[PDB]
Amino acid sequence: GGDGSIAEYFNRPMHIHDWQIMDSGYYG
Repeated sequence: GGDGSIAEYFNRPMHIHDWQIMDSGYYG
């Protein structure tokens, strides 16, 4: 993800590139 309210990591490991950017990484 990048823009939304549900974090992409919610049921996933930190495979996302956003994993150090808490300003980012969501979906809806």
